[PDB]
Order: sequence, then structure tokens, then C-alpha cells
Amino acid sequence: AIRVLKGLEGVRHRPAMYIGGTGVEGYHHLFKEILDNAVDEALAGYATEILVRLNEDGSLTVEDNGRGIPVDLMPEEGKPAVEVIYNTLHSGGKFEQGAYKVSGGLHGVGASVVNALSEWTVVEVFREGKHHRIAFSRGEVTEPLRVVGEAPRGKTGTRVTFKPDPEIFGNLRFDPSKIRARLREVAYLVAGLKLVFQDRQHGKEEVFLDKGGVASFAKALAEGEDLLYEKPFLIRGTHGEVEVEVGFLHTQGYNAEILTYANMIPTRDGGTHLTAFKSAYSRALNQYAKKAGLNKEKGPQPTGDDLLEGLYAVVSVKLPNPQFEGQTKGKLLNPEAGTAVGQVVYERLLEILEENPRIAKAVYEKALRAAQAREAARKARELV
Amino acid sequence: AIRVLKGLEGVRHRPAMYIGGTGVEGYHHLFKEILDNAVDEALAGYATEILVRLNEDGSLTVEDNGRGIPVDLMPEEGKPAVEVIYNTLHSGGKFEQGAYKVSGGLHGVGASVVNALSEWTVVEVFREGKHHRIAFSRGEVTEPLRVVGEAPRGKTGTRVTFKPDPEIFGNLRFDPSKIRARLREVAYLVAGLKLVFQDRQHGKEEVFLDKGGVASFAKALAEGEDLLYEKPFLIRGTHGEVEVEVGFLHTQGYNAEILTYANMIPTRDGGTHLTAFKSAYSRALNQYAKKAGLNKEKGPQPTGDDLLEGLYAVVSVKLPNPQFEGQTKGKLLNPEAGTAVGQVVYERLLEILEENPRIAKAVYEKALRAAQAREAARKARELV
Ligand SMILES: CO[C@@H]1[C@@H](OC(N)=O)[C@@H](O)[C@H](Oc2ccc3c(O)c(NC(=O)c4ccc(O)c(CC=C(C)C)c4)c(=O)oc3c2C)OC1(C)C
Ligand SMILES: CO[C@@H]1[C@@H](OC(N)=O)[C@@H](O)[C@H](Oc2ccc3c(O)c(NC(=O)c4ccc(O)c(CC=C(C)C)c4)c(=O)oc3c2C)OC1(C)C
Repeated sequence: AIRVLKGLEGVRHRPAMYIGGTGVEGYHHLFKEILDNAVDEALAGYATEILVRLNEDGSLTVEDNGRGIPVDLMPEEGKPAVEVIYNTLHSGGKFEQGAYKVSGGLHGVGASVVNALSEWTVVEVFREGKHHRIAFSRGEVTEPLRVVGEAPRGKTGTRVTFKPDPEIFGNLRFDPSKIRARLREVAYLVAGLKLVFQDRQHGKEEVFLDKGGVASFAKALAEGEDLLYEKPFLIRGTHGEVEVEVGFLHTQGYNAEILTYANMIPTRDGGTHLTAFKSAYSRALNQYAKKAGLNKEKGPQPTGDDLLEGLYAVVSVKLPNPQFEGQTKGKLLNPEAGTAVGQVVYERLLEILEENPRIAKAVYEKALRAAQAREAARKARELV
Repeated sequence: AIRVLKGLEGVRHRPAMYIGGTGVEGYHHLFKEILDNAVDEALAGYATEILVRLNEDGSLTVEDNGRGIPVDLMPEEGKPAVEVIYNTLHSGGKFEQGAYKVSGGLHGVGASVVNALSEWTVVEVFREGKHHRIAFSRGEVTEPLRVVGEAPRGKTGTRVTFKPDPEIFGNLRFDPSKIRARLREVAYLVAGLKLVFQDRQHGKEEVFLDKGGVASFAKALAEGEDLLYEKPFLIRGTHGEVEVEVGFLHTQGYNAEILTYANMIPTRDGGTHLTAFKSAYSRALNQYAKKAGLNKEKGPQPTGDDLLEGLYAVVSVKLPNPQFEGQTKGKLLNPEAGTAVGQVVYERLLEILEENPRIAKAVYEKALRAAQAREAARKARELV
């Protein structure tokens, strides 16, 4: 009643162990992974454009502006690097270091997990003047690497096309809505990165590009809401090995929304970077306020929830060796991320507040009126 | 340049991909995994007592009185079964379907990841009248399996002793509090299971056992507050392949706490079981009220969030093939769980109210107070 599953065999034996489930969520994790492989080329500074296309046959194509996955032979394995990448469960090396990378995702490079769980996979590489092609199916090579033609231009890059295996996912098909949502997210987290979504079926096409990045992301969060000031603030900075990006904006409403990210993956339960943000923001507001005489009688302006009212913000950090609560996602634990965020946002917020006095007053003013409202509801509720 | 990592080599090459990080959380996941292996025997019905002892040298011993990991040879590999389970990255088969299992552990069986990340591991098996022993170090056999004597009093079971690899975690050491916390949780989730913690480093002892299960869990969740009744309700039932257990109590206070679990692991982001719980509870509560004539007309209408004030409950389900939203689990997606919790809870709850009309209307009126209190705070705030 027992056997050893070697390599990709294990992935097909227990798919849920690699993608959580075999439903709609798991189906799209394949898309996210291949997309993140492309996004990693952008993070490294080689890709500037990424195309995601839903083909009429249900398959999905992800093409990048990158270097193109290497096709030269790996001595130890006696096979092209691109073949090894998509056929071995876990491959690594120093190539994992030297640039920020998307965190979480599928086992190892993740690409081979997608291949194992796909009826067919086609990898095309434009590199060193040629257009290469290798085809797989459920983890195995069906068509060995070969040159199918010459590369145009100075065109280099990788184009991956795959179709999740119906033997595992049933009649599931890609959902344009979900694909667009992740593309919209990425464009925001990698400002300047152009991502195009093509849905051949409906002949639709949308471009996702935003130089404003996270600041724009913050405004996007307050879509149907009256803004306190139409221009969202952007805080950029680097501390140690951590790149920090924070964007925020206020609305005259009373709802809030703070999204946090670590290496391009949502961190629902926050972590060191989120706690460092709330803290730094609080430090800055209060400090500035006193200096400028915005506080009278020493009212209860803080209390955290008061400052959160009508606050829309996005905190994003990038760091090597990220540490998560468990299973590479959820809550960021790196203390250095906390120090980076706190450091970068505190100093910069002070400046932003000083050069934008009116706005600073309105937001601090809103915090006081929020505290009072809290007080009134408390007594009222503690009356009956 | 590229390196293919075969088997356990990949675990030591990149531990965070298997345990999330190499700090305190990752360290304890090793403990959680070995404990889960023992608990699986209890879930299968062959184990009643698990001992967890923190040794003075930092190693952790986990002993269960279950069947004992088999030691016969696996012809396909030419090694005893115990060896295979602890030294191969992924082994599986029909044994995975024997019964309910703890979900979301470490890769595959999980034990081999622990072994790979420990400077040493000793596995003792009491089976078929004999006491077997086999030792490992960083994923590899150091002392092959051998019989070291008779099984004392013919007992059967597995005793695992291991020490997380200092080269991976530095000077970190198991935290008794984290251990007791998980042991307490498990005692509640598997009512009747007895777990003993011996903290030799502090000469301590402690028993975790509670036939009250999830009901007691709800009670202890509300420790500190005055209850509306000190006897927790217990709803248990099986619908399809899903076993459900829900416990709940009410306090005179205003705070609330609802914990959910799927196959022994916390689902902080809810899922089908949670949604179904509140719907079944809400339907049974509002229907009973109408039936017994409690829905007055001279006031506000009780809604969600109103009937969950001062309500402490724990919703726990066990089912085969759990489906989560990939990630770090977080949300249960199986529609069968929802129908299971709904069916089982709704009906049983209906009888609870009819059998406790006193408490029944005491709960409804409490929802009424919360309704007005909620609208009193609204008025107050809109008044600013
Ligand atoms: C799924 O494959 C991904 C890539 O995905 C995409 N879409 O381009 C990308 O995320 C990243 O791609 C890399 C990662 C590292 C190098 C990299 O180190 C290069 N540098 C070299 O000089 C080089 C040249 C030839 C060669 O055989 C190797 C080692 C082989 C590798 C990295 C597969 C390296 C290079 O030219 O391309 C690279 C590329 C395209 O990592 C992979 C391979 C897992
Ligand atoms: C890390 O080991 C764990 C176990 O932990 C402990 N402490 O018991 C436990 O969680 C579960 O333990 C099982 C799981 C299934 C069977 C099981 O199916 C049994 N039934 C047999 O008749 C049997 C007899 C000989 C044999 O080689 C095998 C299959 C081999 C196995 C389960 C490793 C099965 C049995 O005797 O013991 C079993 C045991 C002890 O699964 C493991 C092996 C991954």
C-alpha cells in the first residue's frame, strides 16, 4: 500500500499538495506561476513587456520581453537548460540570487509543476538569433528542443503556452476576470511594467501600465468614494536590502483599506512591514501636528482606528530571503522589513506633511473628528 | 550553473520553501509535523495517548501508542518501510485513504522533511512484539534498522526523538508555551485523546485531555467573562463523508470569537464550513424565535453581527480531499463541508432551542439588545 513518487510523479499523484486544490483556484495558480516566471525577468531588469493571451482552444500564452530561457546543454543531465527547468521538480543555483523575485508560488521554479499538471505545454525561446521550441505533456518531453526558425529584430524572450490537464481539472476554463485582476495588481506593484491581456475568444484586449504604481493602486482602492485630495502620495525608498514602496490617499468617507505586499505576493495577515507602516505613519502625524500646533487640550487624536478612518494605502516591500508564518505566504516576519518601512516612511512622511500643510491639517482634523465619533458611540452603546 | 536537487537535497538547499522560514515559526513546524503523524493514529482509531517530552539537550520526543510504523521490507526499494518514510521526499499510496488525516503538513508524509532538517533523529517502533530502532542525520541513515529487544508489555507504537539542525536554525530551542498551546488545541479537536507534555528542562508535567471536545474549547475561549449559561452546547453529526463537531456558548459580554478547523488545522479565513455555520445558526435561531413568538415588532430587526455578539463557538470538520485556496490554506472550499455543517447544525440547533426555551429566548433577546445598541451608536455618530 506504499510507493515512492519520484520527481513530477508526486505532483500528479497529489495535485492539491502543490496548488491547494483541483478547483478554480488551483487551475488559476498555474497561470499565476507562469506569469510570475515572466514577472521575475522584469524584476531583474530585462523584461519591459508581458503578454498574457487566452487562446480560442482554452490554452493560455504568456510571452515576455526577457532574455529567453537558456537552451544550452547542462553537462550533468545531458539536456538543454530549458528542458531541465520544466522537467525536474526542483532545480536551483546562484541564478536564484542577484535580483528580487516573486515569492510564494509553486515548488522550486514552479514551471515544472505547471507542466506536470498540464495536458500539454509549449515553450518557445527567442535567443541568440533563433526561435527555439520544446513541447511537453504531463511532465514529459513530447518534442525535444529544436530550432523552428530565426528570430526577427533583436528579439529575445520566452513564450509559454499551456493547457491545464482536464484529467485533473475537469471542464474548467480560464476566467478573464481573474487573469485581469492579477495583471492589474502586477502593473501596480512593478510601475512601468506593461502587461497586455488578449482574450482571442471575445477579441478583447486590455493594457495594464501605471507609472504611478502603488500610489495609483491606493487611489484605485477608493474608486467609488469622495477624495480629500485627488493626488495620492508616493513614498519610495531603499533601506539595506529592502526596497520600499508606499502609496496612500484619504477620502472624506469613513471606510478604510490597507493592502500589504512582500515580493509581489499579498500578505493578508500583514506582518513586520504593516506594523512598521502604521507605527511610522502614527509617529509622523502626531509629531508634525504638535510641532505645527494642530493639537489643543491634548485631545485623543490617535488610537490607531482614528487614523485609519478614510485611509486608503498600499505598502509593498521587496527583500531577499523572505520569512513567512508558514508555507511561504500569509504574514511577513523579517525584522529588517519592519526597519526599512518604518525608516523610509517616517522621514518621508514628515517632509510630505510639512510641504503639504493644508492637507496635513485636513487629515489630522479628520482623525480628531473620528476619535470624537468613537467616543459618542461608546457612551451611547454603554447606556442601554 | 544550474543544479538539479534530488529528493531531500532540495529541502536542505531551501528550507523556507518547505517550512516558511528558518526562525522560530519554522522550527516549531517540525514539532507540529511529528505530532501530526502521531495524531493521525488517533484519528484512525488506534491511538489514545501521545507523549511529547522536551529533553534537556534540546531534542524533542514524541511517542504514540498507535500501530507503530511498519518495519517490513518494501520490495520496490529494498529497505524497511520506516526507513523509506523517513528518507524519501514523497512516499504515498492506499494508506493515505485509510481514514481522516491532519491536513496541511509538510511535503508528503512530512516526517522526511523533519529528518532532513534535523542534525539527528531516532525512530523507535514497538510492533509485533519487538522494539525496533533506526537512526538518521540530516536526511540520511546513520544506524540501520535493528531489533534492540522485546516490546515492553507487548505495546505497539512509535517514538520519535529529533533535534532541529543547528546549521539551519542557529541556537533556537523549542518553546514549551507553543507546544502546550498546540497540545491544548489538539486535545479539544480530538475529544478523548490524551496528550502529555513533559518539559524535562524545567522538570514539568502536564495533561491535556477533554471529553467535552469542541464544546469545552468554546467555553475556555470565553474564560474571564460571565456566561449566559455555564454549560456549553455540543452539536455532532456525520453527513456524507464529512464529520462535523460544533461547540458554542454565550456570554453576557459583548465580545465574540469564532474559530473554525478543517482536518485539525485552523482555517483563519473561514470557508464553506464557517459560512454554512452562520447561515444554519441564523436560520435556526430566527425560525425558532418566530415559532415560539419572540420576534417583537416594537423595535429593530436582528441581523448578522448582532446575533454573533457574546457568542463563542468552534466549528470543526473532518473530510477527505480537502480543498483550500492554495497558498497557506486559509479558506476551505469544499461545497460538501458547507452542506454538512448546514444540515447537521440547523437541525440539531432546532432541537437545542426547543429543549432549552429559557436559554433560547435569552439568546434572542441578547440579539435584540445588540440590534438597538448598534442603531444607537449609528445615530450618535451621524450626529457627530
Ligand atoms: C521559468 O523559467 C524562468 C525564467 O522565465 C522567463 N519567462 O523568462 C525567469 O524567471 C528566470 O530566467 C532566467 C534566470 C536566470 C538567467 C541567467 O542566469 C542568465 N544568465 C546566463 O548568462 C546564463 C546563460 C546560459 C545558461 O545556461 C545559464 C544557466 C541556466 C539557467 C539560469 C536556466 C545562465 C540568462 O541568460 O537567463 C536567465 C533567465 C532567462 O528563471 C527561470 C529560468 C526559472
Ligand atoms: C511517519 O509515519 C506515519 C505514522 O505515525 C505513527 N507514529 O504511527 C502515521 O501517521 C501513519 O501510520 C500508519 C499508516 C498506515 C498504516 C497501515 O495501513 C497499516 N496497515 C498494514 O496492515 C500494513 C502492514 C505493513 C505495511 O508495510 C503497510 C504499509 C506501509 C506503511 C503504512 C508505511 C501496511 C499499519 O499497520 O500501520 C500504519 C501506520 C502506522 O502514517 C505514517 C506511516 C506516514
